[PDB]
Amino acid sequence: NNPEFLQLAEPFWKELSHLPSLYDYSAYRRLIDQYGTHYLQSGSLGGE
Amino acid sequence: SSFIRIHKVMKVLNFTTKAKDLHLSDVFLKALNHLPLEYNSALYSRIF
Amino acid sequence: VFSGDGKDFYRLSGNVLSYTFQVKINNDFNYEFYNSTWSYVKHTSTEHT
Amino acid sequence: LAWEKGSSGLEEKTFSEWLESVKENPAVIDFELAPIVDLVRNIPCAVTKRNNLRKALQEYAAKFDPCQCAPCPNNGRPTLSGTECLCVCQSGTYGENCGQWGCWSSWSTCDATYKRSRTRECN
Amino acid sequence: CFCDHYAWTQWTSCSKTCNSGTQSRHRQIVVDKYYQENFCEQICSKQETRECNWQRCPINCLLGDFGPWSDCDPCIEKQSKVRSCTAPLVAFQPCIPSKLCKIEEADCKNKFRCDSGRCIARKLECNGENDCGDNSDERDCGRTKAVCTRKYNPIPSVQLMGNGFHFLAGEPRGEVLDNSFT
Amino acid sequence: AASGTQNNVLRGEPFIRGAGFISGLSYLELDNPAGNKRRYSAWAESVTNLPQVIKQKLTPLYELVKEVPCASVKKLYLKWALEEYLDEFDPCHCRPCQNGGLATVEGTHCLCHCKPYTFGAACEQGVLVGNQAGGVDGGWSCWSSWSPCVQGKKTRSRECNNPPPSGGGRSCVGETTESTQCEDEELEHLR
Ligand SMILES: *[C@@H]1O[C@H](CO)[C@@H](O[C@@H]2O[C@H](CO)[C@@H](O)[C@H](O)[C@H]2NC(C)=O)[C@H](O)[C@H]1NC(C)=O
Repeated sequence: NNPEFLQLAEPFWKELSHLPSLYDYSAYRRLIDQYGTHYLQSGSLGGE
Repeated sequence: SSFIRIHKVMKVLNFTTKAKDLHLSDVFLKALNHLPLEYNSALYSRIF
Repeated sequence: VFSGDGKDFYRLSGNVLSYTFQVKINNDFNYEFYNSTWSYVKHTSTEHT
Repeated sequence: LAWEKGSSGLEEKTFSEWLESVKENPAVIDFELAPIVDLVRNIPCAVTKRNNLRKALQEYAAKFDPCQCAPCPNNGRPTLSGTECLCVCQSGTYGENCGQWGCWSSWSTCDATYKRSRTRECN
Repeated sequence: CFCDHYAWTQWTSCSKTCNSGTQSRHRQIVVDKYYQENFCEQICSKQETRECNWQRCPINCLLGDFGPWSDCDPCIEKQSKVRSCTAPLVAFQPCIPSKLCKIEEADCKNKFRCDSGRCIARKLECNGENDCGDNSDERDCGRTKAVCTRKYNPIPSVQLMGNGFHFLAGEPRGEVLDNSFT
Repeated sequence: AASGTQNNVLRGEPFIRGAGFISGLSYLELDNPAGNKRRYSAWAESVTNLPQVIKQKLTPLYELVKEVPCASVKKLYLKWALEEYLDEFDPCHCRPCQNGGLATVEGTHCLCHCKPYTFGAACEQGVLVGNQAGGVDGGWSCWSSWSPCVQGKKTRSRECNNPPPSGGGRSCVGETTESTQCEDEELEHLR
């Protein structure tokens, strides 16, 4: 279930809290690089 | 030259859900309580 | 969650909405076989006396 | 069995093992349906949010319909999942993208009587 | 005969982009002595045709402009904004609620209230079975009545009998009904 | 005079993705093209006993910002940062690769991921076997300057560019222009 109070991870929540209030692309770039661009919505675990 | 194909289906055990007094799950009833009182198509489409 | 294609029992979570035990698998086979051959023979003879 | 399919020759040895495996774990094939709005019955305010859910389902069906998706090559049934339309391939068809009802019409003006109509086309 | 003496030409361009394509190649046949003196005409294929880009032409996912802001009276100050792809379908933002949460009450009247929110009958309490889902009913039961003599295994593939079905998506849904409650 | 030339350039690169049982079917390659049946069943069981997380569906990551200090402001700024990240290293900047190669951006360097049965600097050598229809497909150009928010709409208007459809392939699929509602500090940042 995507819409809920999903328990965030310690590093993810910590980095999101350490983000500055004012728009700063520096930390935003590093967080996007470390954590990615998208999260899981649906999909099986089919092999290949 | 040749080519053959087959298809088969299995009629394995039935399933019959009880008509009334069905016991809902934890996460469903939890999400079903966060719904707004006033009508809101957007937030209602989420649980859909 | 009961035993599905695994051990005796697993444990789900509140954040996870579903665990499913339906089996589906796809396969493919595209075999190709070629073999060419060449055989040319030429002979000539000329004798004059 | 899926791996042995490369040399099938109408094999039947592993068929019994596959039958046993399906007996151990089947998959949903056929089923009857019923509206999910009838499942919310034991909440504090049942009727209110039940009618709200019925209205939400009506508006969602008005928003998303299988007719919106493009047709399929060979009698396929297109399904809408998110923002993409996938064709359900029937027996005898393959590929990544493999009569059907059309889109509903707009709700006519509410007449003097209760009677209000909506029409779908089998095109 | 040696049909490979006249090598196949390169496959031509696909006849159409996405709908349906046709491409063909032909033998580079020259009428020499080897061709006529070996009956190479009647036995060697002179063309090979195959399809290309057999998929469909899916239209581009086209969304619409946003609609007017919707008034909010929920217990959580969030407002909806719906529009008709990679952009989100509906994006919700914090709202300015003219009225906060209300109509708060206890759902259970003649039954037991589990701390997780589930409302089960009081008969299901102190029976040696987790009925609330978080072992709330059997928290501090001094004595329990054995409802089943021996621990039995559950039905296989029983969770698939509780999942919801989204008719539009072709993949039924996540879990909605509980199949562990007895 | 007798002259003879022999050349047997046979190669392979299986993609088998169970951690331990990977080596078996992949190393069975020597003189055994077809994989063993029992080894295949063992690998199937192993890959059942260990996940294969690939083949996913995605959703915007910035939506997970729900209950944090300065939640909505950080969410909007992460939206802007994700847009800037997406359009800063979009592979559109990279030049088109030969033989239908696919280009990527790793930092500040373009890498032409070669199609199967190809290699080289820009996927130019190794044209022995194509096994496809052929041609040169189309590629979308880089997004132009963003709209000045006259009425909220967008004016990126992605158009064709230096890699046009020439070898008879299909054009680049996608919209021509985009349109949305400009933020303008998101209605002065939510009232
Ligand atoms: C190459 O040509 C041969 C024809 O001689 C094809 O298969 C042969 O089949 C006979 C049948 O008894 C075997 O004795 C030979 O050993 C086979 N050839 C070889 C090279 O083993 C074969 O399919 C053709 N194509 C290839 C080898 O790729």
